[PDB]
Amino acid sequence: SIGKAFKILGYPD
Amino acid sequence: ASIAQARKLVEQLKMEANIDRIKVSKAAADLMAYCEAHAKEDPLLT
Amino acid sequence: SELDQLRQEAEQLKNQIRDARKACADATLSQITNNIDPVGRIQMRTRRTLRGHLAKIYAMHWGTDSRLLVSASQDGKLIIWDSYTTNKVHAIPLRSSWVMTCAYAPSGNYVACGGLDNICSIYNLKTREGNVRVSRELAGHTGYLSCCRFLDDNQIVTSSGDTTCALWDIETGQQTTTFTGHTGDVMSLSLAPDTRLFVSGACDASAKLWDVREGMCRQTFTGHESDINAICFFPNGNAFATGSDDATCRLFDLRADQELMTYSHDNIICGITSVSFSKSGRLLLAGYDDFNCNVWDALKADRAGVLAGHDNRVSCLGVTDDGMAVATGSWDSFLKIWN
Repeated sequence: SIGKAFKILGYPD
Repeated sequence: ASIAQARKLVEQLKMEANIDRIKVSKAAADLMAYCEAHAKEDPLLT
Repeated sequence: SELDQLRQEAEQLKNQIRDARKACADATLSQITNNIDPVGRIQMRTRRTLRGHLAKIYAMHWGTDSRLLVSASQDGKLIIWDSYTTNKVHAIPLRSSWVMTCAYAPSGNYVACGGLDNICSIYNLKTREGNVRVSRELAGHTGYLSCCRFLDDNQIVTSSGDTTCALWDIETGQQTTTFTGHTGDVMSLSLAPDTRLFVSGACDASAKLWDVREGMCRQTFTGHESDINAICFFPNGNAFATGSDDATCRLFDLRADQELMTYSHDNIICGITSVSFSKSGRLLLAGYDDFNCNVWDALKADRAGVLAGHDNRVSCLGVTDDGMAVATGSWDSFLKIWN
């Protein structure tokens, strides 16, 4: 869930 | 049990199923209509 | 079996819906549009470059005056740029760095932003003091804020990782309406030009049309094979585009209740970050994970051009009210104004 946002914010894996 | 969403699903699926649909041909017609009728104001073209 | 009944009625209703849509597919969009002179070739150049963010930019939203625009960046800044001079108007300090979206109010008096802080923050840039201060914070969402948009200076709609959208009365801070139905994080929102409806996009690979008045999900549009990150209405409020990680954009028509075109190429496998239509809706621009943005012929479904300049991903992009320009926010910390 929050990972999707981390993906967008620019974070590996 | 989880019938809570099973009922939500169908109630919603019935809700969307009961609608009038314009033939794609007309929809495409209206889309082009808007484009051509507004091209004169799209500086990325006119 | 009470459950098995619903599990089947749901399936049959699905076929019925599927039959309704097929019956309307009497002609293809390409079939009626093959008699439209192609756009040909579009070579838009960077006419201006906004330089001031120290980290990657996440979002951006043009103002009604088609001149100013806000952009939120990883540098914890929310800047209001004057696209004409490249000068900055304001530069609000964000209490967070994980900002996902930012919006400009039509009156140009306010701007908003949100993120993993699960809160939509409204700032006043037309203060009678001359100093921007958080006029209101809209706590309520139980998930991250992915998008927010001003209906006007009193109401704003926001989509969240909690899989719901909400309308807010900025003054009271109340949540006047909650839009539920999606089964995946809602990534985007776009208001119909008439402000009475709005389309949303979620990780459930579907888009939903909503009635702002009754808070009902009037229609659901299936199609995509993965997360839809970008949603955007067609200039006439009877259609809209999408942008999923399935590396395709799709235009759906409300009234025909189905997809009319897929904007893809076996040569493009990157996902879409954002999408927007030209003023006449003839052109459909889209940002990908790559360094470029594609300019599509909305009706002929052919790529008519490219916007190549950013050194990193293009995360956000939009077109002015007058349709005069296009702006793009990149991870390279820059914003380029095209035309």
